[PDB]
Amino acid sequence: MSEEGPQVKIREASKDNVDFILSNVDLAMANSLRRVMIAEIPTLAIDSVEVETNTTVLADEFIAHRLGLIPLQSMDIEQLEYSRDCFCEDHCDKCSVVLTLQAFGESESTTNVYSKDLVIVSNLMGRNIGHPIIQDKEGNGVLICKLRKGQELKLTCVAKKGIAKEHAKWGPAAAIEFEYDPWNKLKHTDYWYEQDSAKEWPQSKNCEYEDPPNEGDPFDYKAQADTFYMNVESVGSIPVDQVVVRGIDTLQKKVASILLALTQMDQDKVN
Amino acid sequence: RGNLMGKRVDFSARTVISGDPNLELDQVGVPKSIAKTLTYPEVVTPYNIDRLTQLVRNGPNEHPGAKYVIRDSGDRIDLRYSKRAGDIQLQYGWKVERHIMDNDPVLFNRQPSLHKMSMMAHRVKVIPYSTFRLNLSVTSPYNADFDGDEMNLHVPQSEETRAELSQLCAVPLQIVSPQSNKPCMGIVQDTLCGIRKLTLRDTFIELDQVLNMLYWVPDWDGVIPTPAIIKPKPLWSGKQILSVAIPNGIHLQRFDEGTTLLSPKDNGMLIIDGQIIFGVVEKKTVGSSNGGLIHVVTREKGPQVCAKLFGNIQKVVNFWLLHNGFSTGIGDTIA
Amino acid sequence: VLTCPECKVYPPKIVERFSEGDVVCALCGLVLSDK
Amino acid sequence: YNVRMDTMANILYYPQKPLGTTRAMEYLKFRELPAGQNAIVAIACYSGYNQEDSMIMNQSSIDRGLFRSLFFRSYMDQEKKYGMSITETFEKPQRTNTLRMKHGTYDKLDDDGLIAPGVRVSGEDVIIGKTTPISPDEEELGQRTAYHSKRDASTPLRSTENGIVDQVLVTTNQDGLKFVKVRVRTTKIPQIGDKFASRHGQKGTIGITYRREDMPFTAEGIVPDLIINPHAIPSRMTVAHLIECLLSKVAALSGNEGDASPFTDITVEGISKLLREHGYQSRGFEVMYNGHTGKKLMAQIFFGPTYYQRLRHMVDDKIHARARGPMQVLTRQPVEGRSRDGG
Amino acid sequence: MIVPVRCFSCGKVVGDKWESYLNLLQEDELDEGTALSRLGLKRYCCRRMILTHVDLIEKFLRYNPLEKRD
Amino acid sequence: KYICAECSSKLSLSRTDAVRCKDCGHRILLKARTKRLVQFEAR
Amino acid sequence: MGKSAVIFVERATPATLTELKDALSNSILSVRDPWSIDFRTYRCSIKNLPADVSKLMYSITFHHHGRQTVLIKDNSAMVTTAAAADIPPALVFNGSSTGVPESIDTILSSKLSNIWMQRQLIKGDAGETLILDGLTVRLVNLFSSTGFKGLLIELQADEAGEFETKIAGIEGHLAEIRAKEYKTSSDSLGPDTSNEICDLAYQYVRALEL
Amino acid sequence: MNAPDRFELFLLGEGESKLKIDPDTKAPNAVVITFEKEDHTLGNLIRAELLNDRKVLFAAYKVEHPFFARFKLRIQTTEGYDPKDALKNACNSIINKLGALKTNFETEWNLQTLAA
Amino acid sequence: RAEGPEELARILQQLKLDKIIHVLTTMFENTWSCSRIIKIDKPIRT
Amino acid sequence: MVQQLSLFGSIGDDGYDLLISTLTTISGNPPLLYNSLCTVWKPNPSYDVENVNSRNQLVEPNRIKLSKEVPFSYLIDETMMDKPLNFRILKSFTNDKIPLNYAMTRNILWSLQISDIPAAGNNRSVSMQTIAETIILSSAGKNSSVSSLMNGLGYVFEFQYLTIGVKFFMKHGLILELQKIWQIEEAGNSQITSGGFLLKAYINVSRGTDIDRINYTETALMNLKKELQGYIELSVPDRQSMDSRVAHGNILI
Repeated sequence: MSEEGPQVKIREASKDNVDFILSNVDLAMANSLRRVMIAEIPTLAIDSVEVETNTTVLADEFIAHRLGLIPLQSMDIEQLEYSRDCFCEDHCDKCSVVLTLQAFGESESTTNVYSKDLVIVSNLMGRNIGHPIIQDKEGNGVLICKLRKGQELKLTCVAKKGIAKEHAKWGPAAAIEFEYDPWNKLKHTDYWYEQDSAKEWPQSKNCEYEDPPNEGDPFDYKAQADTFYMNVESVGSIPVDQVVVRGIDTLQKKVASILLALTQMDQDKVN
Repeated sequence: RGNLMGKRVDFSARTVISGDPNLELDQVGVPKSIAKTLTYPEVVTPYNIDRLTQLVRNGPNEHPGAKYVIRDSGDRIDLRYSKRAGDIQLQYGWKVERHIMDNDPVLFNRQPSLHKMSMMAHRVKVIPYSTFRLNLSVTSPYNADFDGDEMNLHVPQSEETRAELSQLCAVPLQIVSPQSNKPCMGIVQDTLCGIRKLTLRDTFIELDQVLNMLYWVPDWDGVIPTPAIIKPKPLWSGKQILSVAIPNGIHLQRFDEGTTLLSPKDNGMLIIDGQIIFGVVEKKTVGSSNGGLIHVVTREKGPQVCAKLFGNIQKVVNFWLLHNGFSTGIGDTIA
Repeated sequence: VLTCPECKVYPPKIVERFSEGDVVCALCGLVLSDK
Repeated sequence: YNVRMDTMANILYYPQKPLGTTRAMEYLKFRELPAGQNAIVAIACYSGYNQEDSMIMNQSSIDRGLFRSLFFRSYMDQEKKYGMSITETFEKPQRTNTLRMKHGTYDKLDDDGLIAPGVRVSGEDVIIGKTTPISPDEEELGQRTAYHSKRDASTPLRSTENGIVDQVLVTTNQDGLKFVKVRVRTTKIPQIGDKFASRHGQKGTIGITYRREDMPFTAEGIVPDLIINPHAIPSRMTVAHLIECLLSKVAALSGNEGDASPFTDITVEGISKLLREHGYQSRGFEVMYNGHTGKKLMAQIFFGPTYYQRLRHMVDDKIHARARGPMQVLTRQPVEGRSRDGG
Repeated sequence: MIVPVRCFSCGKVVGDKWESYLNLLQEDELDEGTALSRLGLKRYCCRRMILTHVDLIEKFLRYNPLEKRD
Repeated sequence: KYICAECSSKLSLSRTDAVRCKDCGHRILLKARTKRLVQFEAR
Repeated sequence: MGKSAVIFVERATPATLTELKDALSNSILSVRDPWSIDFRTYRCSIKNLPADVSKLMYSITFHHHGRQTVLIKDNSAMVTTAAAADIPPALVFNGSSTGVPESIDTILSSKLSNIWMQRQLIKGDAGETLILDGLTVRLVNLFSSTGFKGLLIELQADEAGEFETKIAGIEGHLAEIRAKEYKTSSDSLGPDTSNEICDLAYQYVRALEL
Repeated sequence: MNAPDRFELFLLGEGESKLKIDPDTKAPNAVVITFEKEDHTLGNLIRAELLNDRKVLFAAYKVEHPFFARFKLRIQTTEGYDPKDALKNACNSIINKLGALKTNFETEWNLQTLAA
Repeated sequence: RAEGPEELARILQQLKLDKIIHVLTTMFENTWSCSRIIKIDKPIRT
Repeated sequence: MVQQLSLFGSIGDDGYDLLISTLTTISGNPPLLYNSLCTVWKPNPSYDVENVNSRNQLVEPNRIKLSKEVPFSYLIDETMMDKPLNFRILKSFTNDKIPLNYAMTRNILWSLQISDIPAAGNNRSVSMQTIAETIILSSAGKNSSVSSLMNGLGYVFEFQYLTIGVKFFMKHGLILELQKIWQIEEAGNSQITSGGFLLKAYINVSRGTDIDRINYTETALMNLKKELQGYIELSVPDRQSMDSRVAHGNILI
């Protein structure tokens, strides 16, 4: 086992949540890891809509914005290309996905337009991608709109590849909890009290994983932050372990890009 | 009273304001489109014909660029319709009506203009979005806040006019007001709330933060102050880091109620050759008061040095306060 | 009658820029009448 | 609001009924047609971009649809009947037999002279085609040619308005003349320079927007939808803002409407007791970490939901610039009016 | 106005749960807090999304875009 | 093409025909959306 | 007659170039000056086109071969120069040329911009060239607008007798470094007419296509 | 509207160098390195790693305005040692640490799946 | 273009050294494949 | 790309011989024979270029010139090998007939060149024109030919002509040309410059921004013109005649 490197202890896992401890690591590294896990992991989402028939009570960009946030399966996103790089005109077969939506309110009672009715008509080339993410029991997923008697909606959707640094729709992580030093041994926070600070502030669940300090011990002025407690939840598109692994990979690639540029510049200086 | 004493004018804009702590004291953020609409007639000379040629080639739909070309004879060519963005050859004495570029003087005011200090000059910086930007210390002479106020921008169109705006009406030259012979600007609001929490005897700083703070001061000389507690752990006191912003050669003495030459309440202020000996800094020191730090700095060094001082102090104290934190709640009104 | 003194093309092609208070020939870009 | 062709109209995408409601609201029907949203607010100092009534906002929140409003506008026109002959006609003008045509694109007009619903109009385009017959004895001092038998009377859009035509209506007035009404739609999104207000006289403008990474966070991964400055509390003595924050937080954590009517028995200590049942510091403080470096913050932060309303003043309707342009007939000085690009 | 698909604060998705949330309120006759916690809404921001929603889509739907009076 | 305002009947009107509905006889007539969807770029 | 081949690796790593440089270090005889290459694609902006007429035009700029541009369309090549030292003296003498021409890329992107518009640009800078026994190998990292794209290898030899063996050897050398997805090409544009730089540009186009 | 495009946060413009190195004129063996299209995520990590080298004297970074994605780094090292070499060592150490972290997480996740 | 007496002495020492190196390298090549690529960080102890 | 500063004129063939001698008296150099062949190509009308920004006029369509040198073995008939290859052969080139016919030029199918209308204003003493130039070295492929190349770009053939004349090189890079132009069609060959020689004196400037050099060039050209006063009148041609855009058709010949 790699005893010279960062250590990890998973305590809990599921389809959505991973709950773990990260030890023997700096604070800067853990912070950068969480920043990348939230902001810089690609995913597949709807990026353009064109509408044929709209006899609803809502607007057009309203429904466009509603569609732009629906989650879709993006496990194999490494085999697509940024549409600004593909040589195709407009959208490719290798640099986009295409879906169609059609609905009509034939019945007297109002009819809901969910996200289970998005149908893919492009060619996937045997890649696991484009499927809508469904997490409810009934399987309907995100409800999109509402229809009455004699109302129809027809439109076509183009979904592309990007990151969360340009829109919140491509983000695969909902919210990640990041804690450390629940006993305030390092004196990083200073408490606010009325009578007794030790009682007004509740205790974190994490206190059980460290030993309380003793009043006879002088302030330890040599310690550093080393143990962090994280919890990560996914929107649903990517598996959560893949979220963590891809965050690490993206950080590695960024540092490697820095290294390559530095080597190139050193070769230039040689000239 | 409506067409001969005051009248509508050209080359002007009007927009809401906002606050920017990263801008210098005498610098204003101008939106991109407002910079694309107003112009300036620069004269083609041997020193600028290359940049001016590239500007004409750029066209009117790109910043920087140009919008019209005036010949020697008074004829004016619209660059948009004339395909000759890549064709017109410029000569000596022609004029290019170019966009407004960084470090162009402008006049800036708020209505009603009750006194002299409500109409001041600024240097432009082209920014995105639709608001104007101001340093948070000029909002006192303007009597302006950021809940919906709109101010007016006027552009000079010559060299004599530009020199007048740069040597007479500049913000640095309007600090000691002549109505009550005392400073009209100072550290205000949350920078003032922070520069006091920093200089208590309680506040000590580790190594990394001292390094970042010393980098933030743009006038640093690369020397790391020797700490005050060398052993058993190197630490820095807030007074020590804040002394870096203050120039060298500044001396200040202030004795408050019941303060001796060894202050037990940490009252008064002693500054010897740029170093804070003892004393917390607060409204009586870095505010708009007589005999404070701002007044002595202006009367000893000059307006430009005090203008630098405003931004040095703001940068250091805001960087520290970003990591300290501050709030207020209902628990502070309970007894 | 308003004609460009450099293109010398009849009938003259002219566009009025109302938002700038100008009259501009659509070929050489020359400004004919202002305000 | 769907039918009515009002001169102007604003609509909010998602309205939320407040968490703290007075008992009287049940008669003004404010829980049926609200006028704001519950925004998580953290009262703090953070980077110095919210001083003197400015505020800082979370950009991911903006992107997900918070405070996004539809905008609706309308225009009208009708054929005028001078004397006994109809002096105005609704037909697409042609450059062969027309003079004083406008620089706008006539291409989007149909054969009827009226644009059709669903076309992205833009600056200075025309949506109604109106032609005026002119008597032969009327000549524009030599401007008119032999074949210019008609004049243009079209109505271009306002110079800045952009969007999608939403409806077109054709009717007749009392005199039997034709009558056309056009309604146009647009979408407005908050940005640096807008205007927001709470229910206690505390209003401000957006001064900068941050993304979820630079936002300070709590140990539970919660992020403030906006951040205001605490230098606004003392001189205004708006203790009701703080009490509303506390009670709304307790109601959100609990799940029931919290009374806030005047002259009643609710006290601050009671709601603080009800707060500690859930597991938070009683005076509403919380521990928050820095967004950039990830450290702890020395001072705790007052944190909780509130109610905010998006006011009527947008920076897009106040911005104006002018280099040159039209003058006045009599005094020959730059005209008055922003929509008429004046000085 | 139909329920927001996502939470404005923590990025979570609440759009699909509205239909099932309405079920617990009258079929099971539960209170609002327990019903909100029954669907995994634990941060109070998601509870804010679901709890304070005014569903205006059932009023426009009894209506047409043609002929409102005043 | 056009459409009625009460019954939304499908009607076609010339440049000289009276602005009325044939079945209900009302004086309020609405247009019809562009049948051919047209793509655009917001600039 | 010299022969050339081009191999493009799409799934390469940033350090793969160093790995292949060291794995061949036993046979490396010498090293020479670095090189660069540019690769543009231009698109046709006219819609009234026949079905059989192609829409793209690939421009490849060689920096080491004396600053020369090659335009490729439908297996048709065109070679343009821009240096004053490459001008045939007859054109200078008779007056058919002013003597200081411009690159064809400026012409396409300045004067004919209403027929052709740029669509992408792929660049390669600071490549390394190594002399092995009767062989010259050039390596470079390809950078698009977004970032790193892949690895490019071009091989040139003077004697065409054992070219295939050398290609197989280099393929095996890549094989031990576990670079298994690589696309190679050594085709010739014209069986009867042999121009070296045109064939090199065609091989580049065939390797770099998606 | 004056809102700049978002893709200017992660796509370099043409003619843009991802790194720019400039000698510092005040302190010997000091360099200022400008990074483009980057934010605190990278600068904090690199500075925290550069603070572990016993031959590195000074290492500090800043992001002057939160509108533009770029930041400055400043390095000063001991005599007979190049700041670029220090940067290279820091990047190598960071990469090794991240690789070890990834291997550990994969091992733990697979063990949990076996225990799942 | 040399500037210092120490520089001149170093230049002459290098002249003798690389003259000998060239002589022996020519001797080897006229009979042997040298390597002009390998650079060792630390000189080999004598 | 160059700024070409030019002056024009014409002469009758009667004085031709005399003129030549005078030039050698001034320059100190002998004339050198030359020839060329130019083909003009225009954008294809079958393709609708909607990309011309009609509301802004960012650009207008223009015509492309392809030039090549042709050996004299195609221009000398069976009666002329006896005479040496010098300038005097031009004295026999007065007939509208010429050995090079349409079929040979069709069999031929370089320097690519584009230009713009000269600079406006009436304060210009010499014709200043902007030229963008490139060179085609070779080609390959299944349809390697100039015609196929220009059809690939989107251009089609319009006409062609043949220039024959003499060149004089003077100091400061000044070039003086005496030309005779033969238009060529399947119908036959017609000499437009009938019974005369077209005279053109010009200089090239590499960078248009440098203005000291341009002033020097204008000084040299006006000094040359003032030297030839009384013999030949060198004049600035019509600005509207040197316009080569497709929308309007005329050709200075």
